[PDB]
Amino acid sequence: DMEYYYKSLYPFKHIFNWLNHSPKPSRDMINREFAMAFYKRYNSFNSVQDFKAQIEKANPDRFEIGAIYNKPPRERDTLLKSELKALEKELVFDIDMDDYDAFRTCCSGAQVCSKCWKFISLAMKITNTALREDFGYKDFIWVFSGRRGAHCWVSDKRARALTDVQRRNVLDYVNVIRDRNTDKRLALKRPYHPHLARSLEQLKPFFVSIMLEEQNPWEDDQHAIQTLLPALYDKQLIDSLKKYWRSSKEKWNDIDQIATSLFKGPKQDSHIIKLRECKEDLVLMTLYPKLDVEVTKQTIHLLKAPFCIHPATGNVCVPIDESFAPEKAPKLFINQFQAYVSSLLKNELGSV
Amino acid sequence: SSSEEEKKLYARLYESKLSFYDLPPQGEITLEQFEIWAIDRLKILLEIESCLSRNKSIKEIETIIKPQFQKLLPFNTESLEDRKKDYYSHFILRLCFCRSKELREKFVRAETFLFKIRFNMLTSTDQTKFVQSLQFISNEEKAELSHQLYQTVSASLQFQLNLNEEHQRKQYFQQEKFIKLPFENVIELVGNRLVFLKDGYAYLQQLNLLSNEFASKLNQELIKTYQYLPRLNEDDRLLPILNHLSSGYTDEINAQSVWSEEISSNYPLCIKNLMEGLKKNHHLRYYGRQQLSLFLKGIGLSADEALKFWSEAFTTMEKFNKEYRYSFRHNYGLEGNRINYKPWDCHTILSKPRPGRGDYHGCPFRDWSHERLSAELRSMKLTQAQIISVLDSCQKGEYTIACTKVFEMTHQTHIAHPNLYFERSRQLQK
Ligand code: SF4
Repeated sequence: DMEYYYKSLYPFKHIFNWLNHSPKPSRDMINREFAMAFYKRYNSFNSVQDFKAQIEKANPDRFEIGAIYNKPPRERDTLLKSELKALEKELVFDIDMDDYDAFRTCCSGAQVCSKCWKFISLAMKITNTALREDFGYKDFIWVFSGRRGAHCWVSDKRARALTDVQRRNVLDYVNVIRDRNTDKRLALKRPYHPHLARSLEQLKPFFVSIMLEEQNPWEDDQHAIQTLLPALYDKQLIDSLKKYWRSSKEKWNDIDQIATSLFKGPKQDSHIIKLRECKEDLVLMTLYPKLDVEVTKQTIHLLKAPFCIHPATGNVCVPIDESFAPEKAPKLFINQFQAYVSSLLKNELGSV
Repeated sequence: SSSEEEKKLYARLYESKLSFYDLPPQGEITLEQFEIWAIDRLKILLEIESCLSRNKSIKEIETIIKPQFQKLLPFNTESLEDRKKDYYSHFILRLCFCRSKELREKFVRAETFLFKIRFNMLTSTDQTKFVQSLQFISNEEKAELSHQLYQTVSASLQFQLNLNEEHQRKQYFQQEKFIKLPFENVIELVGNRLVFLKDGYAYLQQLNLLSNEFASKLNQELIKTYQYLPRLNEDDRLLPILNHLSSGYTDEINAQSVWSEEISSNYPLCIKNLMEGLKKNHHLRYYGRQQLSLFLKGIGLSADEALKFWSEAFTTMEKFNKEYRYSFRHNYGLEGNRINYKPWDCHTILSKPRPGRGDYHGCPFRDWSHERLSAELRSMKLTQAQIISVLDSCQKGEYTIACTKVFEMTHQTHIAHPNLYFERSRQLQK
């Protein structure tokens, strides 16, 4: 199956053109590191024919894209370990369904569907908004991870030349939800940063529709106690709500009703402001993108190449559009990749 | 070059009260002024380094160094001589500290911190003038992004400028100008999110960017000066001075807590005597004053808190500022040769002259009568056998042994320092 996939179906020419950033072969592909999972690292290819032939001969389950080096990775055995220095690589983001499992009830374990894909889609929307309006990036594409995740590949030349410090700073700017535990209040800094306020504003309309109706994770009283209650700030309010405890909507309104009943006097304004802040924090915890921090920090990190086959499900890691769903991924898009690669090439020529 | 040309070039060089030190100075100065100015700037820089190594706050640092500005290298003066002092001192230290990478790092760190201070006492109008002298955004572009910029900088204004009221923050934001720069040069602010970031550009927290640029330019100029130094190795006059200057480099306790029982319970007998005499007489004599001040310095009382405590214990401010403020600051080593005086140990205390009437310093185990000491022990609930033991220790001249005994009964055994007594007593509660 993998032999036939790499022989006839895998788009080698298009991946080569995307990675080389030039129609003619250059050092962007000759010096680019390739790792093959069967774990053999430091492979490189001089042409589309060499790429296709080596992939067909080795027959790996998947292979991963590395950074651009000063010298070919295939000749590393003839070079000192300090001689191979990383120059450029596309800025990459990794998002998975694992960190949202405490907030979904349609699927259990490693299963995914279009209902729980809304978390991933909102993550893409927020990340794209950040990269476009804030970082000004234009040539970025989102690729299905194969089972339940999405990979972002920012091919902007400025993004490609970023150092590890710049990549870490970018990730810290984007990765607002640093602590993924659901048993503790986020207590995000106030006032909100414009990026954070904008992200909350975009995530607010979908919050009710997903969480309180479609997922309904807090309908279970124990689940509510474990996740929804710790998002609050007042111990008396938490105890009163626990004693009183309904679908997620009823509990959400009970929070406001009990807070109004408990907090009275001149100090009620501070309490309602704090409750609203906690509710926004919980909305962000439920809906904000939860990136994989490791893959983005360093230029030398290796990420799974596009159009790879997932070993467990057979889904091909296709690029993701606005209407993509996990079910739409075919089992063992090219034109969309053609459009993206062509736009990247014209932008590269414009930058030149 | 003539005097008029020199004055014009200088007025062009210091159109702002601060300078980036770009063009080397032009003129002739004597070896006297060379050495003196280099020593002055090195003294200020060594003081900044000593403050850094103690992790002092920024505010405390400018409080210590403002008089050193008024004394050694006065700033914010229209005198050309002082400005030339600053310029030539900076370039002389540039010459001196460029030999090794460690020296370059230390020099650029201290100089950038000095730049931070100097920009701090400069006024907002003067800060704007210096910054104008890195592209500032137009008024329309600020108005378009006013909401987002205000949201970004509100917390920074509140926490740095102490503008707690929202109206003051809004008024400051209205007059505040911004600079359009890319995030690659402002990554350190981007990570902390102190700058609004749009379309790959960061809208400036300007002091951090200015200081980073100062550090980079200063390091580059230091490297270039190290390259050019072998040509200047031919002169006999400067080389010994450069070598000499290079080798020259090489609160829980507050004014009210020391009065409380919690802290006073850890005092030794002598410090209790000093404290009580202070309370009764609202004044202490020289040896007692120095003893108590040095003990308080040893236990961690700050210079400002020491000044407040000493002023409030002496229940006019004119005579205080005239006669005791300098002594109480000099005990901390802030003037003169700046001696961070070590607190007196029991040998130093016992080497002082014996106290008389009205004198409270010394050691109670030596200067008090056995009756008064015994009564003070009964006040500490000490039994008669213990009292006899400490009196036997005192009668032999082993006052430190008696104090150690008192510590053990009231609470590496031997204690020969009141500060050691206090530290061990605090440890027993920790
Ligand atoms: S032995 Fe030392 S610490 Fe104890 S009372 Fe005498 S001088 Fe003070």
